[PDB]
Amino acid sequence: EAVVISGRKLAQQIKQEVRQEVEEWVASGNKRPHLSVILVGENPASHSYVLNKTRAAAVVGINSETIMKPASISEEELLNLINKLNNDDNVDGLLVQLPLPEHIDERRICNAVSPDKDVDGFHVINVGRMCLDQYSMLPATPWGVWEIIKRTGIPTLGKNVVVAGRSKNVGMPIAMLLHTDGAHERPGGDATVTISHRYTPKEQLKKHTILADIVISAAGIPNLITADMIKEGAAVIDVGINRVKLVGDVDFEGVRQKAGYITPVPGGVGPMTVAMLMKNTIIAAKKVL
Amino acid sequence: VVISGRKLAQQIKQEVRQEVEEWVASGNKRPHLSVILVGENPASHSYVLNKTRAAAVVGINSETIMKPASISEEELLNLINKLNNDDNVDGLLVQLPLPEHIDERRICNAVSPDKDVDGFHVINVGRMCLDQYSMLPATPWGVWEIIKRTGIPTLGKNVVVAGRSKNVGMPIAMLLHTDGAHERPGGDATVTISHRYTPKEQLKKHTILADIVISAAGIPNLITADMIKEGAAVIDVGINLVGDVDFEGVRQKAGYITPVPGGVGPMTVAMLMKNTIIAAKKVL
Ligand SMILES: NC(=O)c1ccc[n+]([C@@H]2O[C@H](COP(=O)([O-])OP(=O)(O)OC[C@H]3O[C@@H](n4cnc5c(N)ncnc54)[C@H](O)[C@@H]3O)[C@@H](O)[C@H]2O)c1
Ligand SMILES: NC(=O)c1ccc[n+]([C@@H]2O[C@H](COP(=O)([O-])OP(=O)(O)OC[C@H]3O[C@@H](n4cnc5c(N)ncnc54)[C@H](O)[C@@H]3O)[C@@H](O)[C@H]2O)c1
Ligand SMILES: Nc1nc(N)c(NC(=O)Nc2ccc(C(=O)N[C@@H](CCC(=O)O)C(=O)O)cc2Cl)c(=O)[nH]1
Ligand SMILES: Nc1nc(N)c(NC(=O)Nc2ccc(C(=O)N[C@@H](CCC(=O)O)C(=O)O)cc2Cl)c(=O)[nH]1
Repeated sequence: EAVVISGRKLAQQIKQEVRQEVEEWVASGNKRPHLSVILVGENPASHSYVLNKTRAAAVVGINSETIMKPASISEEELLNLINKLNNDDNVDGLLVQLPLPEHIDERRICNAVSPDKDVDGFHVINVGRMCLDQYSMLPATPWGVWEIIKRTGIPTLGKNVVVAGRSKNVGMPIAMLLHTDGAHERPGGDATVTISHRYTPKEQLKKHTILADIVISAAGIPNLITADMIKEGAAVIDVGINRVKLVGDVDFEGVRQKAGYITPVPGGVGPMTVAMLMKNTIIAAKKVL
Repeated sequence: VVISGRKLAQQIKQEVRQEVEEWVASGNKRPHLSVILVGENPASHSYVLNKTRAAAVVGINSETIMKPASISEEELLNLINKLNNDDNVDGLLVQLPLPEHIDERRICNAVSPDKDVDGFHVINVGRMCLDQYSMLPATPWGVWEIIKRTGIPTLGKNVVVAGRSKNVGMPIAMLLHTDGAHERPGGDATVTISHRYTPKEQLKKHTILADIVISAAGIPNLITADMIKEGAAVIDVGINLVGDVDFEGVRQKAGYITPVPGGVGPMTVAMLMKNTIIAAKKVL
């Protein structure tokens, strides 16, 4: 039977590490870190996720605020608020929760966040630097996926990995992190990585997953990964959060009988996203990059 | 089938020449490409001369600025900055590899992004990885053009890329797997990235499934006929006289194959001409 990896337990540990780092930072005479989150509209999942982020901020001793705005806000109004926060020296980290309304360009918004406060790692320079394996602010969900694998001791060098999903904020960075050189400035996982997406035929997906030592599903499709697609002992990491009750992309009970490792939904990658954001916020407050 | 890289590059260069003539006939400045060349790498000199020959034939003015390998990083940076501010210069590229004492990423980032016809500037790398309009690196774009103009489908197909280098293998994988509907369209293929830590047996287990194998590793005979699915397309990006592919053997198994020389090589030069007219038009 498969080890269920508790993302909540891993994330709680990581937050204790950040809390100690923040306390030593403040005891050293530096200002306490402050995270600003901009929430637009009333997407219920977004409100939940931001509450988890502000909760975690309090846990690790980082000050925070959520600024909520109606979905009817204009792009220029969002850009003025972002510029205000860019110029407020008390704000160390700034993020705009996604998705945004159709009349607001996410890329222009993400690029307006000052790169030193870009705790999401969504600024184009951070994206470019990450794709060149340079030191960068790593996006929270891909980094939490990598940390799950690393802290569980699951090997990646020379191994076969399939990522289902190519979204720019989740699936593409996960594939970048896992396939790149371990020796570069920002090390990668040195895996052989297959990127699948909405136009991969289900039979070809299975033909690649059955070879995989790690399967990482970030598609948002319930029961996309089933026990027959997984080789025995493989690690399966479920990034999907599908409202159907919340399920992942993985047939949890089915794959649990064949995988070596498996993360649950909820309580797997989600809390890890929040913990890695805390790590990015103390990194931003320290002006390391 | 043996795809002629020379013939496709000829058509692309004719398209650029017509685009350049129309642009000049409408009263605009004639585009100008500046190439900086460091040292005496015989392949680099050969490649740069190919680039400047193609520029002339498509109506793009050019100059190669050659410096000794003993040049220092700050002196290369000075030359780049003067060229960045010379309004006659539309495109600027520094031929790689540079001498070991020069940081290539610092050099690539010093070229103004609007003149960065290589697409090596971090902002151009980032825009490419986000599927935004960008100057595409010429060799990866040449690979994609070979595939598209030969009419070889990508959407839903299995593609293996052998190599992960930031200038060639990674942009190739990026172009091929991404969404046809985005600003800069992609191939919508299922892409496997292999590299120097992919065991040989694992490479074959993936190529054997591939409708398109793209080899960009620089290893002679890395791709042999047993690894190839019958009827698949094999694109040899490696340059060794010989490519990465065992050309003679794979010729009998593949439905399409690309020779070395005269394959991807001339397409790289052709795609640079496209980027140069794009740069002159200041569309980005
Ligand atoms: N911390 C977390 O757990 C976390 C963080 C972010 C997102 N997510 C979840 O990830 C899922 C998607 O996230 P996103 O923001 O990347 O979504 P998105 O809608 O932007 O991307 C979905 C991706 O899935 C791919 N896909 C669709 N059908 C597929 C198929 N049949 N096979 C393979 N790939 C297929 C698409 O092509 C696309 O790349 C959702 O469940 C979302 O909640 C979870
Ligand atoms: N630079 C160009 O514009 C250009 C243009 C046309 C062709 N090429 C050719 O293609 C190559 C381009 O890559 P580069 O010059 O950046 O090379 P590089 O030395 O930076 O790396 C080549 C890649 O090959 C991979 N690789 C090594 N051994 C492998 C193996 N056994 N199996 C699978 N992958 C393996 C490596 O991990 C690496 O990603 C060159 O060697 C050249 O021959 C280059
Ligand atoms: N700017 C920006 N915009 C974004 N959208 C993101 N992504 C993001 O926040 N992801 C995210 C974060 C936390 C959770 C979480 O707490 N999950 C719990 C269940 C809670 C529940 O479902 O109620 C669980 O998994 O157990 C889940 C997700 Cl998807 C970002 O990082 N930056
Ligand atoms: N800044 C920067 N630096 C770089 N090094 C590159 N890459 C690059 O120039 N590649 C490149 C370009 C042309 C050829 C070519 O003409 N090939 C002929 C054979 C000619 C012969 O062998 O003499 C053939 O294959 O038929 C071959 C290659 Cl590898 C770049 O794009 N930008």
